[PDB]
Amino acid sequence: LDTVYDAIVLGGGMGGLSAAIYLARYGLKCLVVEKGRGRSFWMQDLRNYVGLDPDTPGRDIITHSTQQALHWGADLLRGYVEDVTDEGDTLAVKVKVGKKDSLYPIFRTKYVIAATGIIDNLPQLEDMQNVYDYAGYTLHVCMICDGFDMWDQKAVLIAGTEGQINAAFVLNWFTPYITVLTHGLCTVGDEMKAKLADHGYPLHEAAITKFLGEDHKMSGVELVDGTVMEATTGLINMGSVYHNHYLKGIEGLEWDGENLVTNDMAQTSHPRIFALGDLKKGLNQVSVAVADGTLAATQIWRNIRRASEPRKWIH
Amino acid sequence: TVYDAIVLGGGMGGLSAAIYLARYGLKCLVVEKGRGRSFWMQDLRNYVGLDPDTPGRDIITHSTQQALHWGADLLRGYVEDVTDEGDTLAVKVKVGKKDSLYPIFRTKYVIAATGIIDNLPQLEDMQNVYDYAGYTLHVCMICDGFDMWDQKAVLIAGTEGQINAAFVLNWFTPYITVLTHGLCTVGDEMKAKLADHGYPLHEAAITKFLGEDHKMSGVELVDGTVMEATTGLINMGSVYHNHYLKGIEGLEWDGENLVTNDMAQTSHPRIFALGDLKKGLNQVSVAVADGTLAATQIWRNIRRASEPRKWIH
Ligand SMILES: Cc1cc2nc3c(=O)[nH]c(=O)nc-3n(C[C@H](O)[C@H](O)[C@H](O)COP(=O)(O)OP(=O)(O)OC[C@H]3O[C@@H](n4cnc5c(N)ncnc54)[C@H](O)[C@@H]3O)c2cc1C
Ligand SMILES: Cc1cc2nc3c(=O)[nH]c(=O)nc-3n(C[C@H](O)[C@H](O)[C@H](O)COP(=O)(O)OP(=O)(O)OC[C@H]3O[C@@H](n4cnc5c(N)ncnc54)[C@H](O)[C@@H]3O)c2cc1C
Ligand SMILES: Cc1cc2nc3c(=O)[nH]c(=O)nc-3n(C[C@H](O)[C@H](O)[C@H](O)COP(=O)(O)OP(=O)(O)OC[C@H]3O[C@@H](n4cnc5c(N)ncnc54)[C@H](O)[C@@H]3O)c2cc1C
Ligand SMILES: Cc1cc2nc3c(=O)[nH]c(=O)nc-3n(C[C@H](O)[C@H](O)[C@H](O)COP(=O)(O)OP(=O)(O)OC[C@H]3O[C@@H](n4cnc5c(N)ncnc54)[C@H](O)[C@@H]3O)c2cc1C
Repeated sequence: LDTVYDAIVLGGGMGGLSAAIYLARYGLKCLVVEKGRGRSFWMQDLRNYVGLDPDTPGRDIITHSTQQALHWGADLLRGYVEDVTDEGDTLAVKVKVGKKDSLYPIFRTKYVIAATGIIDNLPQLEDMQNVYDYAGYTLHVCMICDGFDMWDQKAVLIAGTEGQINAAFVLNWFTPYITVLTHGLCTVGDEMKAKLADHGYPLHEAAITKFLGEDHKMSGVELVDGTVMEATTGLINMGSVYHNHYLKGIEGLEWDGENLVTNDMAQTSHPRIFALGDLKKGLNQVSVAVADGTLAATQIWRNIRRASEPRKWIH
Repeated sequence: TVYDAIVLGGGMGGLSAAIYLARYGLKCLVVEKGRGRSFWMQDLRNYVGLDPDTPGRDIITHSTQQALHWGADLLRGYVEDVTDEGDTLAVKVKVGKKDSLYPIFRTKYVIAATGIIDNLPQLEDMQNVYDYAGYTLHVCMICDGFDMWDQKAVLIAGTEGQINAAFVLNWFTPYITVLTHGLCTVGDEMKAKLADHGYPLHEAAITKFLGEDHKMSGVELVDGTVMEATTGLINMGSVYHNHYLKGIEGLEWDGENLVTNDMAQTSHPRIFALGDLKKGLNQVSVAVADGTLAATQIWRNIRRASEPRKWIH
């Protein structure tokens, strides 16, 4: 009944587990809520993170850091965050527990760390397994992450909107051999079609029917209109769904598009809510998310420490 | 002939920057002197993905190999000076310890990632300190506070500002004894505050750390004082490895730290600063992320000034 957590970490991914590790090692009472199978879970090769081999899967990191978090004293709840509500001095966090016959317990806490990230939109094919066979292997979702591994390859840019097609003029740094596929989504305007033609990047607007290859290595793409092309890699640039629905009930949050605006310690405009990694305005990388968790946990500790009574040595 | 970026220091922040720079297709040089602060870290306690007993030296070997794998160049040397040539910077490196040469490299950008090194109490034989420093004698409260919880500890602090750490360390344990190691006499006001909190104060120089297998058991002072303690925190300041910036104009400082923006960029346009050199928390995670942001800003600068790569048909 009375039990109030010092902080509840929403999402047990890269940024969340870092925050959880620090929170527990600051002697604070914290809870991690993880639904499972998040974005980092679909990462097959973490390419650019100090200390880890460049073929480490995200799932192995999640397993490692979850055990570490528990080892230091964090609590873990496997469930789905539904809503966060403001009770003034504390926040209330409702969690869906159980996929079938679910229970919706409510937890109270001094602080919330929003670390639930995003999930990339994928092209909808008749059988999504054809996409999963390559997505995260040779079909990439993050240019910073895998650009080097695409160098001078024949690539496809899968982009739904005119703003998403503009990535071709950054991706060309890594390879000029870009073919744009709209997957039959928004029609391309004349001004953009002329720019692509001026750069030499072919454009195909027919819906994609199948990705060709074997052993997770792309070899080509086929469209509904019979078009067939050769390509050994690609970039998905179709936007993302943001895992921030539980914040509907919170007032006073400041946004930059779909991203939360945070200060240097990853604090939102709401004094008791922090936001990490892919949810916040800034670069979307593992290293950046882990550091956000470090700073958020440290700011929370500083708040709680400075409001507590000094621990004196009684003689 | 001209590097896209030169990374000064091949530690936590520098090797991250080098990894990203190389994977951005940029020509970058890492200058590493060897045996830095992270080299003396025995257990990285709080870093996502790594076991909490991982030594810093093992990380350096791993990430240096990765940096080289992606195409970064490595020079084993000592950065001596950085000069501003306008469109580029010149970086002089001492190569060779006994018979040295001073080659000069030019670059569009410099990443200052040479960190700091903690001051240690000077004993007759420094090995007595090294036996415990980084094991049970800590230099970073955030790093090892949890591992000190409710233990009898010593705070080794030279100045009144350094003694003030006792009023943050008390969060982890109230059983703090302050040792000034005979460096600065403590004022009456601070003596009264320590007494009110119950933290004993000893001002005599330390002679020996007691214990076995890197596990502290006590401390002995020159005046014969002996005490029991299983851990401690060194708070005697640090030497900053930023001497090579003496000639540069337009840099902003906060104390000994360089002031940087969100992409770890210093007030000078072509100089970035990472990790322990910059104002902010001193952690591995923070340093690694700084290297990510610096490398990404440099790439954006160079990319946006380059000509688009077109597909010729
Ligand atoms: C590069 C990449 C590769 C991918 N590869 C694959 C793949 O190979 N196979 C695959 O399946 N997917 C893959 N995905 C993910 C896929 O695209 C979909 O996003 C995913 O299948 C959605 O899962 P879901 O429908 O369960 O949605 P979720 O949002 O995970 O769940 C939907 C609902 O389930 C309930 N729920 C979820 N978790 C819990 C819980 N712990 N407790 C209680 N209730 C819960 C909630 O009501 C929730 O709203 C990949 C994604 C990417 C970006
Ligand atoms: C294929 C692929 C490869 C990549 N490669 C790299 C790389 O090489 N280098 C790099 O820096 N970055 C890479 N990234 C991106 C990187 O994974 C993200 O930037 C990083 O994971 C962000 O961390 P985060 O903690 O913000 O989000 P995540 O790590 O995704 O963590 C969020 C967690 O929250 C959980 N969650 C979501 N909603 C709810 C809810 N309602 N309730 C409870 N839990 C919830 C999710 O299941 C997930 O586990 C890659 C991404 C992909 C898809
Ligand atoms: C917690 C902790 C534990 C420690 N434990 C130990 C220990 O167990 N053993 C130990 O020895 N030290 C240890 N140290 C480090 C110690 O305190 C001193 O900082 C160290 O001995 C200084 O080395 P140095 O005199 O070579 O100084 P440096 O600054 O490393 O070198 C001094 C000079 O050498 C030249 N030089 C250095 N490197 C190069 C190069 N690659 N090429 C050309 N010239 C170069 C330059 O002119 C430079 O100015 C520890 C430090 C800490 C914080
Ligand atoms: C004993 C100990 C335990 C620690 N434990 C933790 C922990 O558990 N968690 C945590 O987050 N942090 C810990 N830290 C702190 C952590 O090591 C630093 O925050 C981190 O190393 C900062 O990275 P950096 O790249 O800024 O500095 P460094 O990692 O020190 O990198 C700087 C590099 O520059 C080189 N260099 C210096 N001067 C020159 C020059 N003139 N020319 C060429 N090269 C030069 C150095 O040799 C070094 O390799 C610990 C520190 C110590 C001493």
